[PDB]
Amino acid sequence: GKGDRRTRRGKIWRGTYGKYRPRK
Amino acid sequence: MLMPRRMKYRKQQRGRLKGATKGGDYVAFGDYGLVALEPAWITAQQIEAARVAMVRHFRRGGKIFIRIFPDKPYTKKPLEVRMGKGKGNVEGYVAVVKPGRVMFEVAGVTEEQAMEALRIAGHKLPIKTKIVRRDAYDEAQ
Amino acid sequence: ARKALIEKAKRTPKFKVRAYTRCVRCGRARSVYRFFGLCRICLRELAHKGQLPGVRKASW
Amino acid sequence: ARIAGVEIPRNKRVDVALTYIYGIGKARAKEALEKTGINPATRVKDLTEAEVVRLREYVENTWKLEGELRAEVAANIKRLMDIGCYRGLRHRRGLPVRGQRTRTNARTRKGPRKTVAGKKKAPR
RNA sequence: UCUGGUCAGCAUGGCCCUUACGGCCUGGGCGACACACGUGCUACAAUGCCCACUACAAAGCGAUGCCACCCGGCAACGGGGAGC
RNA sequence: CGCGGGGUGGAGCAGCCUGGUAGCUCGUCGGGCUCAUAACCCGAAGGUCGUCGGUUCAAAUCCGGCCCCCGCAACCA
RNA sequence: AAUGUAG
Repeated sequence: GKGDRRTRRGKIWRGTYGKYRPRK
Repeated sequence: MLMPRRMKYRKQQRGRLKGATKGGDYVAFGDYGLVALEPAWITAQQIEAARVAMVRHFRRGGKIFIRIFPDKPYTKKPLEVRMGKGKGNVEGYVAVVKPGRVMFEVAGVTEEQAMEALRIAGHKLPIKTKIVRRDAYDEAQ
Repeated sequence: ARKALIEKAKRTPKFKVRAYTRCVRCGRARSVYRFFGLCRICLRELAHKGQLPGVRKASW
Repeated sequence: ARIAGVEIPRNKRVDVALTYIYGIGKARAKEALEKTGINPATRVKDLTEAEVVRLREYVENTWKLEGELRAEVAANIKRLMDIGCYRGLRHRRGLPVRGQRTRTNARTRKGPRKTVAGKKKAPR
């Protein structure tokens, strides 16, 4: 959830991007 | 004070004193002995007293070897009581001593100090004593 | 340690990281708006004297 | 279905089953399924004896893996008993090694609360 | 009203330090940890969780700045580079 | 000396005639309630069973030995 | 359903 840094919502809540949240 | 750590039995019969010493009759350790000239029970308090005097004399000096050990219990009924009603309570302990037993022994000392020390001790003992050397006490081959 | 501080903040020697902000009226270092250059007290006190152009009491 | 030593998944979709290995998570899983070319929606229940060997080939050979992976990290924590780095301690006192607030939490590295206290204030 | 808070934002009566209670710097500390309390965040799951596709906001903010868009990289980010 | 009783968490008492589970009340600690302190509520901690042996597979318990504390008896003369 | 140190 809102802290699983390996996820959609994990990056969202943190406000950063990576593999698990592709930058555009 | 000076007693066994355990005994098989707490009280024991008085018995007797046939002559001789059986053993413990020759020197073996130190270079001067105090020997018994009469049988007796010697009490721990006497042994100790003598021993202390020995040391006190050649204060903290040589070595001492106490060759009798009070294993025998010494009973005594309460004061003022009449006869019967079992054996008495144990008051102390004795060492059975018989003529020619080498009770003490000393090492690392002058003959003068030794001679004297022992004499002194002989006084604390309730029997007659003699001083000894290291003669034909060498039971070897 | 006030005065010597406000004077050390003036000059920009040594490693640009250290070039921190410092209130202009007040000796202040914490809670200074880069825009005004002023402490949050400093600010609010001037505001009230009109001495800040176009700067008004908000109300929405 | 005993790929890694004491480890055996079954009757679950293989994709996450492989998670049930120390040294294997969602990543090293998917990575291996394309390379073995097997549908992960399929269960450990059902597959060729060839599929099985094909999978254990790729995995056990590539990386490691319970046992000597587990045994490896330990020797690294062990080596921080050199002359004794900062990360060496914290391992020595079982405290957070990664720069944190001990004053409050840390309970994950510290076994539940040893309340133990007897502090005083005014009687008279 | 609370001899409420603030002399440590600043001001200020007095007291006190004036090769130091001033001043310069390196390094540390303020981040310590057997514990306890406050304000909080994330959860314990199926009215859920995950992955692919697709919509509808407002209020702000931006030049030794926000970065379109291309390219390297799993990605953080790093090269190029249009507009402001 | 002569008999008989006791010794267990910090206090006061169970458990021992009927070996295998140390229980209870108060108190202590941590958290609640109060502006605060009692009272009350929640949850914990704490005993080498005076002591050394013996029996038993196993001893607070059964068996002795020493160390303490309390109770009775000491009459006919 | 007790209590609240001196000035």
